[PDB]
Amino acid sequence: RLITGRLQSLQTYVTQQLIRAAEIRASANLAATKMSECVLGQSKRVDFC
Amino acid sequence: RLITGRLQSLQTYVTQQLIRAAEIRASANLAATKMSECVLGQSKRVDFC
Amino acid sequence: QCVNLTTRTQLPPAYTNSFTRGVYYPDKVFRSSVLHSTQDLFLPFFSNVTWFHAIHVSGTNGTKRFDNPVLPFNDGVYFASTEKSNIIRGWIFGTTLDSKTQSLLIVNNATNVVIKVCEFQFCNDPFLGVYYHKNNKSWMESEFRVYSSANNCTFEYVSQPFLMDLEGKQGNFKNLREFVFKNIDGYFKIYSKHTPINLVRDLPQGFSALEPLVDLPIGINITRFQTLLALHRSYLTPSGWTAGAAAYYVGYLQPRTFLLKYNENGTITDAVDCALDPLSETKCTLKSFTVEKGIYQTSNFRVQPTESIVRFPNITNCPFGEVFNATRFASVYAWNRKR
Amino acid sequence: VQLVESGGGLVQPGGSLRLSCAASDSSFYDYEMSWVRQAPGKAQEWIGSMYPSGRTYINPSLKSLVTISRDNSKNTLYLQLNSLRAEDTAMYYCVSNWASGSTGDYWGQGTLVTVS
Amino acid sequence: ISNCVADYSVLYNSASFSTFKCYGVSPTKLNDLCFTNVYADSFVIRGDEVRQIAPGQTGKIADYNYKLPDDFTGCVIAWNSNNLDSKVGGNYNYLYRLFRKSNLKPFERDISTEIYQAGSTPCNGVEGFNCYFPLQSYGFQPTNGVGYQPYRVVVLSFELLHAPATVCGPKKSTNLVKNKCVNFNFNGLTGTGVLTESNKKFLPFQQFGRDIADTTDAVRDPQTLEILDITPCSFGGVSVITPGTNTSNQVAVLYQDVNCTEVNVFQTRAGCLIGAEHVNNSYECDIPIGAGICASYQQSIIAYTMSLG
Amino acid sequence: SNLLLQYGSFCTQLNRALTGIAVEQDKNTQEVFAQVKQIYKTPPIKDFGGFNFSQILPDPSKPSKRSFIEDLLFNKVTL
Ligand SMILES: *[C@@H]1O[C@H](CO)[C@@H](O[C@@H]2O[C@H](CO)[C@@H](O)[C@H](O)[C@H]2NC(C)=O)[C@H](O)[C@H]1NC(C)=O
Ligand SMILES: *[C@@H]1O[C@H](CO)[C@@H](O[C@@H]2O[C@H](CO)[C@@H](O)[C@H](O)[C@H]2NC(C)=O)[C@H](O)[C@H]1NC(C)=O
Ligand SMILES: *[C@@H]1O[C@H](CO)[C@@H](O)[C@H](O)[C@H]1NC(C)=O
Ligand SMILES: *[C@@H]1O[C@H](CO)[C@@H](O)[C@H](O)[C@H]1NC(C)=O
Ligand SMILES: *[C@@H]1O[C@H](CO)[C@@H](O)[C@H](O)[C@H]1NC(C)=O
Ligand SMILES: *[C@@H]1O[C@H](CO)[C@@H](O)[C@H](O)[C@H]1NC(C)=O
Ligand SMILES: *[C@@H]1O[C@H](CO)[C@@H](O)[C@H](O)[C@H]1NC(C)=O
Ligand SMILES: *[C@@H]1O[C@H](CO)[C@@H](O)[C@H](O)[C@H]1NC(C)=O
Repeated sequence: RLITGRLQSLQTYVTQQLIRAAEIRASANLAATKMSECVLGQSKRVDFC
Repeated sequence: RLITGRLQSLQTYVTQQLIRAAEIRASANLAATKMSECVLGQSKRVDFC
Repeated sequence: QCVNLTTRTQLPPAYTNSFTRGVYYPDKVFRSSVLHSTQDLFLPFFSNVTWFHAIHVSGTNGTKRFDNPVLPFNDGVYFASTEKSNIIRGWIFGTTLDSKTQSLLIVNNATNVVIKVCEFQFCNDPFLGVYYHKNNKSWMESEFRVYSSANNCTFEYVSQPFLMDLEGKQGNFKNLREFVFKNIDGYFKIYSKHTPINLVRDLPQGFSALEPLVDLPIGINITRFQTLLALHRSYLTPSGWTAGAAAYYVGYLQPRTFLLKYNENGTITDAVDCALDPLSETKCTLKSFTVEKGIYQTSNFRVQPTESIVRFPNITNCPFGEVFNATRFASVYAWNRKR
Repeated sequence: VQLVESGGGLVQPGGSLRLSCAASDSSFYDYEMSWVRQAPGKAQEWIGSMYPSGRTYINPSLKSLVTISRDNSKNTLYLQLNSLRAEDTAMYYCVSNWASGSTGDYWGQGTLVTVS
Repeated sequence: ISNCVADYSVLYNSASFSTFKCYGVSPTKLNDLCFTNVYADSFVIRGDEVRQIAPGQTGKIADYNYKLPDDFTGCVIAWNSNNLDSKVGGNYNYLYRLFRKSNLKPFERDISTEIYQAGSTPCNGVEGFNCYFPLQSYGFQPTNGVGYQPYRVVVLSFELLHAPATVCGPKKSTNLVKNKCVNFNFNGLTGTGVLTESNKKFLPFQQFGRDIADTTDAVRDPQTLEILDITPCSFGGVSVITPGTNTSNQVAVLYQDVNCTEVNVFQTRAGCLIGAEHVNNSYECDIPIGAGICASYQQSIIAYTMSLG
Repeated sequence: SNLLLQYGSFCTQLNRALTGIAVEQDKNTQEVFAQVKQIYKTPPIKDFGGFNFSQILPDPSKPSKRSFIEDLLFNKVTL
């Protein structure tokens, strides 16, 4: 009863991290894009930079 | 005892396949714009193409 | 019986590292070109095997020494024996090797091998003899000095002989045989194979898987075994003893995890012993014999706790003496409850 | 089971039979074994006895019928008998230390040798 | 006799049997239990001593000769042996003892023929007054009937001690049919699938093979030592291709990745498709079937290989 | 199997999800490549001012008319 409860509690936190990691990664691709164009360039895109 | 273990094991791959699919659909949308802006035109966005 | 004369030797054993030896099929399942991980009893790679000497090689006029005595065998051992000539009929597997206990007997008897799991009364020096008897014109193979009494006959075995001659090239191979003696759940198993030896005494680095031979439903608790030998007498070829010579090796098994390669046709081409060195552990977790560059996490290690303590307070007392150190006790109709 | 009796069976009058008694060890022979029977009315007279070192003495007046031999490999016993008669109407016993009473011994199986 | 195969069903139609007396084992299910050791004792008893000689009896015989455990797991055989122990003149050689001190314990060999007194004075080894003999000889006469006739009785008594069990009978057998979906039982391996002829190489000490992840693939037939493959019986989803319930009520069924021979009829790279007729044209895709093949409805349902433009 | 009907419709959620994300894989490829209404063809004469383009155009050779480079990609992943 303790093994199944503790094991199943751990699977939630691995699963919530994987969802929360994909949110950080999606924001770490915008920052990489925003760096190439806003900083190393001079963008014409509106409200982007 | 086997059903609650096999069912829980099966529900792990459906959940993990769903997160992997969001990874591919995120780069299958990037590959779609790069085929529209880099290939079907000339882009001024820095470091994109 | 039981000629008792050693009285001279207490030499320690020679220790070597068996390069890649002691790999077996812990199942009866065919496997294609697969890599499999098993957790059974195996000899750790590069372990100190006690190199014992068989009937010695000291040639002045006969006089070959016998310095291979009683041995212990915890859970499983190897018997890598060269034996250019037949010197061991079998072994003295058992518990105490005396009366009232069943001694597991294996004897060559190279027409039909017999296993006799019954109570016996073996002594310290059971030995052989093969010569004439002035009748039938041959060198008969009487085995009377081996055992005195065969009591409470219970089990039987008749099959082909385990050992044979396969050199055919003036020696230089010795037809090495290695054996494993496992007894788990009362089932006794033996593994063997014919291999050649090019060194004078030492073991090569070659790899060879040793297939199973026999499963025995014996069912006896195991504590200790003993080794057998064969000293046929001598005649006018210069009392009468000291015939034959070889070299033996005895190791010890341990519960270890192995990763065993498989050829396209079941032969274990290679194996790796986990829990030796970090590289072996890296292969065992990845299940691969070729590992690319990188940093790989194999396992955890914790600082095991040392001697444990317990701490409790002071004021460990009431005067129980005032109950028992009373000068006189009262009448048996006036029992007191000194609460 | 220390001692086991081998062979024997029902005997036709005018026939012959051979007995046997497998021995646990040569050490238990010390110092008088027994090929004992229970003859009808006749007293308990020892027939087969022997020694651990390999001696043999037999009763002079009853040795015209009984012969003894041994082999040391199987520790089997040979009691080669000839001209069996009605003086054996019982089932035999081959028990060690028989002469010391009927309580300091182990009883095995025994064999029956009777005629009409 | 041990470490072999026993049979009891044949023992029903072998000789003339009289009474089936079984303790602790159902007589219709004699081929289930595994015991440690076998003590095969088959001998001869009297006629009324099928009941008069039995475990837990008193009087003369059962108390003092041998005792067997009243916890039997087996059967007691009863035949008619009037031609074995009854001979003219009498088989008085054997001994029906009268009385002793107490009983025995199960599976003991207590055979002593000591003489038991009725009083207390010692005979000093000489038979005489008050030296009553508890030994009595067997009484067999051809004139005497069931009250003294002999009956062949074989008692198969099995111990309930704690030890490994080795001696049982098998579950044989049937023949072989190959290339068919059948459920097989190979030496304790229970499964189903298609048995075919293989070309692999087992080492001559193995029973069955498996590639990866405990998926058994080949099992050697233990009659001819031939290696037989295992392939699971085919399956796969079933799809219904419809042009809309108002356009028509005609459909075509697709079996997901199933050969046609194992079910117009057409074979696609995505399974077998029935009810739709293949055409050599190529139109814009309407209902995607898979692997480059689509289908639509234009008074029948037809299948294409879609055109890109 | 009759013991599994007590767990409701967990067996139908899993099928619906996997079928859901198996249709997408046909939408990912559909969106990337299918962006031209018509299939254009290079003229049989190749006169592009000096630029070669031969390594990337399809060839009159073995079927599955992939270029000299697409074959390298179709042989470096297939394991
Ligand atoms: C059994 O194992 C051996 C080890 O490789 C292999 O034997 C080869 O088999 C192929 C075809 O099966 C033959 O062309 C070769 O002559 C064999 N060579 C050797 C060195 O054995 C194979 O995996 C298995 N097949 C056998 C012995 O026929
Ligand atoms: C354009 O590219 C092709 C290669 O795809 C060139 O064809 C080569 O021409 C040479 C002539 O000497 C041959 O030896 C080669 O076998 C051809 N293949 C390669 C890989 O070199 C072709 O010449 C080029 N056309 C130009 C530059 O005008
Ligand atoms: C050697 O073994 C023999 C057995 O025959 C015995 O007589 C003798 O006492 C032994 N000598 C020892 C233990 O020193
Ligand atoms: C193995 O052999 C030597 C020889 O005695 C022994 O002392 C030691 O335990 C081992 N040496 C090493 C390096 O393991
Ligand atoms: C050969 O067999 C045994 C071995 O000792 C022997 O007793 C016997 O005398 C020999 N055979 C003959 C016919 O002598
Ligand atoms: C009781 O009195 C005796 C005196 O001989 C002494 O030894 C003993 O320790 C006393 N018991 C207690 C609990 O004090
Ligand atoms: C289907 O079954 C038949 C065997 O009758 C076989 O010839 C055929 O190759 C199999 N596969 C296909 C795609 O037809
Ligand atoms: C399709 O194949 C050829 C033309 O490609 C034609 O001769 C044949 O009649 C056609 N068969 C069907 C069923 O359309």
